Amino acid sequence: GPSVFLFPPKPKDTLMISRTPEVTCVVVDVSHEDPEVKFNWYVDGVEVHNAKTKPREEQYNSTYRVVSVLTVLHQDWLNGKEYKCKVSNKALPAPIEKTISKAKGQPREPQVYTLPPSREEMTKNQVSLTCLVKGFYPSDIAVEWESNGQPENNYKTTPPVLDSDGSFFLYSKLTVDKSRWQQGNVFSCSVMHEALHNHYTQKSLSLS
Amino acid sequence: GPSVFLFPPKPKDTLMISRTPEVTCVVVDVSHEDPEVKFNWYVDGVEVHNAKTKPREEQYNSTYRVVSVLTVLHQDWLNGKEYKCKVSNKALPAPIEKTISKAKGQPREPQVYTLPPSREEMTKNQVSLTCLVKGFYPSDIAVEWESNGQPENNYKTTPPVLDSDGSFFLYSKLTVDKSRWQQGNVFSCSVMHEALHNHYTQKSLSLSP
Ligand SMILES: *[C@@H]1O[C@H](CO[C@@H]2O[C@@H](C)[C@@H](O)[C@@H](O)[C@@H]2O)[C@@H](O[C@@H]2O[C@H](CO)[C@@H](O[C@@H]3O[C@H](CO[C@H]4O[C@H](CO)[C@@H](O)[C@H](O)[C@@H]4O[C@@H]4O[C@H](CO)[C@@H](O)[C@H](O)[C@H]4NC(C)=O)[C@@H](O)[C@H](O[C@H]4O[C@H](CO)[C@@H](O)[C@H](O)[C@@H]4O[C@@H]4O[C@H](CO)[C@@H](O)[C@H](O)[C@H]4NC(C)=O)[C@@H]3O)[C@H](O)[C@H]2NC(C)=O)[C@H](O)[C@H]1NC(C)=O
Ligand SMILES: *[C@@H]1O[C@H](CO[C@@H]2O[C@@H](C)[C@@H](O)[C@@H](O)[C@@H]2O)[C@@H](O[C@@H]2O[C@H](CO)[C@@H](O[C@@H]3O[C@H](CO[C@H]4O[C@H](CO)[C@@H](O)[C@H](O)[C@@H]4O[C@@H]4O[C@H](CO)[C@@H](O)[C@H](O)[C@H]4NC(C)=O)[C@@H](O)[C@H](O[C@H]4O[C@H](CO)[C@@H](O)[C@H](O)[C@@H]4O[C@@H]4O[C@H](CO)[C@@H](O)[C@H](O)[C@H]4NC(C)=O)[C@@H]3O)[C@H](O)[C@H]2NC(C)=O)[C@H](O)[C@H]1NC(C)=O
Repeated sequence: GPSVFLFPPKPKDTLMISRTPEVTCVVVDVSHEDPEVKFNWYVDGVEVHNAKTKPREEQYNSTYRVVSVLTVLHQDWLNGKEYKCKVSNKALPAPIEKTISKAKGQPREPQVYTLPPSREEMTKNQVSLTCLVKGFYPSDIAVEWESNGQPENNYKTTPPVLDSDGSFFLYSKLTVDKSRWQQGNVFSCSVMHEALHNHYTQKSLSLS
Repeated sequence: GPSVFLFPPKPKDTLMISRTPEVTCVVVDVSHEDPEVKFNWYVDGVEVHNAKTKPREEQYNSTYRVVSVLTVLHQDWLNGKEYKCKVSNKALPAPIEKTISKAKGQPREPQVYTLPPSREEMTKNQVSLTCLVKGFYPSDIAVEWESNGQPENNYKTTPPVLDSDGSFFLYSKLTVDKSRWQQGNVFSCSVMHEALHNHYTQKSLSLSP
């Protein structure tokens, strides 16, 4: 029989009013003989009807892939509402259901410190700009880097890591060439989390 | 039938001459019909005989679970020598064999920087010391913090995360009382990795005015 997976919205989507968060429901390993699937979508247990269903698309292993997309309201997602995808296929007796929701737990505000490169690193032609984000709950978060209004490029972020006090931290690392840093250019770490004011904060860092 | 699980040594003990790395081979799901099982260790395809096998200890489901440990040579594990465990029970036609080895790939030596806590943070009870370890391959590594000889309690470490050049990096965060930091206590981040000189390096951090 098939398998079904249910993806949450992109954190930034739910956290920013201008964007548009969606819950996604994809079923894989569907037949060729009876390959027609029926979605049923439920919010806090009451069925809903605005879901957009894509028509099935075959993959290389010749199994189809069918996804349904549900727009959610920001406040509903952040207020804990359960979304439940219920998928029916006639190569299944009992239809299978999955439910997702926002990470449960009491929200805690992240502290955001920017840390300049180690003096020892100034021997290389790349330096590391560090953004420490700690003390946040739940784990759903978004961290970006930018400079003079524009998305900075060479960066990479660690997964959230459970801290000793039950909360979460992460580090994000931006690699820039030494010259830019030494010039005096200003870089900024932008964080997006439900426990921040406006769901958004920014901390800047430049050579002094 | 029965089952077999093969545990690598733990990085730090392959990496320290003075410590003792061991490959362990545990068999579970014994039969009570035939509870006798015998090992044969092959280092890179050659039978080995300095293996130790602790006796047969029965667990609550009524199965037995027995394990052989094999002390390995550091240089052998680190030189990519295959380690094969061949376990036989008359509750299974063909005997069962499993093999593991350290992860393959060109080693790359990490760089180790220590980052003092933000000034923004100095308005707190606890501050954060940061250890950046980047450029290392493969990912098997150990990071530890210490102060005046003894280890440190309050620290966590990120999983290695793949960087854009194919190497790995991570961060270790140590949280200490602002008061200890401000007295001028010195804190060390020590790293163990096979591409380091002597498998070990250390960077220290302490207050600067
Ligand atoms: C035929 O091929 C198709 C097509 O797949 C494609 O083709 C093949 C040949 C290869 O090239 C594939 O690499 C390629 O994807 C096969 O379809 C695939 O089937 C497998 C397994 O059936 C699925 O694996 C699952 O992957 C997802 C995570 O995948 C996301 O991220 C991937 C990044 O690598 C990306 O490739 C995926 O598309 C998907 O991306 C998301 O996309 C959505 C919508 O497009 C988007 O909103 C998001 O932005 C994006 N998200 C991310 C993060 O990128 C995941 O669902 C699965 O993980 C579960 O299962 C694992 C088994 O335990 C486990 O590791 C996980 O923890 C998790 O386990 C479950 O977790 C929770 C609790 O934590 C719980 O609900 C469950 O109980 C628990 N356990 C189980 C058993 O479920 C899994 O890793 C592929 O995603 C899928 N392909 C696509 C495109 O989705 C098909 O299988 C082949 N047919 C056969 C074999 O017959
Ligand atoms: C009856 O009971 C006994 C035990 O008795 C007790 O009584 C009953 C009532 C219950 O309460 C029991 O829970 C209880 O323990 C059962 O014995 C158990 O059997 C199961 C399955 O047969 C084993 O599960 C496997 O676990 C290991 C990983 O285990 C390590 O980590 C655990 C941490 O939670 C820990 O419990 C283990 O002891 C072990 O710890 C290691 O210890 C060594 C030496 O002591 C030490 O060096 C290490 O430091 C330490 N390591 C760690 C990490 O802590 C693992 O082998 C299995 O995972 C495989 O399978 C999963 C499914 O895919 C997958 O998630 C994994 O990735 C992995 O998958 C395999 O991986 C590779 C490829 O990546 C490859 O080899 C395989 O192809 C691949 N796939 C498969 C399918 O294997 C699995 O999770 C228990 O370990 C074992 N108990 C003990 C104590 O070992 C017995 O099963 C019961 N009988 C029944 C149910 O009939």
